[PDB]
Amino acid sequence: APDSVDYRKKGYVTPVKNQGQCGSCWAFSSVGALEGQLKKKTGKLLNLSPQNLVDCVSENDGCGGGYMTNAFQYVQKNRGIDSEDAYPYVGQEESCMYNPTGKAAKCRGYREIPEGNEKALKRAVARVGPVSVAIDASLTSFQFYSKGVYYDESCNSDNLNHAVLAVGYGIQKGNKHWIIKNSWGENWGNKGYILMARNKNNACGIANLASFPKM
Ligand SMILES: *[C@@](=O)([N][N]C(=O)[C]([C][C]([C])[C])[N]C(=O)O[C]C1=[C][C]=[C][C]=[C]1)C1=[C]SC([C]([C][C]([C])[C])[N]C(=O)O[C]C2=[C][C]=[C][C]=[C]2)=N1
Repeated sequence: APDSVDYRKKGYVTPVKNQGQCGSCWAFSSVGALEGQLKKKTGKLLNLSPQNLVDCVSENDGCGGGYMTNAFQYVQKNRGIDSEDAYPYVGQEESCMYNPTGKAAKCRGYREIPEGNEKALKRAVARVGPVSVAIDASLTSFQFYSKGVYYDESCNSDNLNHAVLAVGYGIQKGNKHWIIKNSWGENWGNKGYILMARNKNNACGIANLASFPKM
């Protein structure tokens, strides 16, 4: 696999979104994974509906947390997911209002990456596209990230509290990393992004819960 790849430069990633005061991290992370696959298979790049997921996946808790896999399976069974336009983001749980007329994509299941395996995670990013991952983002260092390849020895790999999206990987001054897309707005980190340490004993549980939709 390439020693470096940036899906943002491939046109696989939509603009940075902002979840606001709702624990919809999982939804945004799932939508991001679906978005990349939609781009790869059809060549079209549009914003999907995280709100569709927040309101409709009964296995997740909406603004109270959830898992990407549940969101993916929901999309398989539901046979689709609305476009951002047909189901805009409001940042609050409400009744499932899925509109079939607005369906912009669907998926046929998902695949999980071997837990703890970063090598497995890299190979997937290289040949599949962006991958939904869960990390520990509870540290003040993280919240205040701004430059360089992020790392903090206090980061717990067993405290997976924020689902994010892995849009690539590379190396910055002899420092391998993952190109991470966040949903805390464009004014957070580096344009809503963060470079996190790669191949450094699973920094923040980066490879503990990685998965991706299949189309
Ligand atoms: C995230 O939205 N919520 N966490 C989860 O969904 C977790 C982790 C991943 C997704 C697996 N899921 C989980 O635990 O599984 C099911 C479950 C749920 C509950 C209990 C047990 C099990 C998340 C991360 S950060 C965040 C906040 C919300 C908060 C109201 C403040 N959003 C936020 O900070 O956004 C705005 C913002 C913008 C700029 C700067 C700072 C903040 N929610």
